[PDB]
Amino acid sequence: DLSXHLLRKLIEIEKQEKEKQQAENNKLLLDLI
Repeated sequence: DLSXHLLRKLIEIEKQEKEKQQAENNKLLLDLI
């Protein structure tokens, strides 16, 4: 509305591509963390 668009194109793709791999490849970091 007045901020999202300032970072709407950035995400999407990044998300589309990412996410899937993420989560299942994050719990590993949560370990050490």
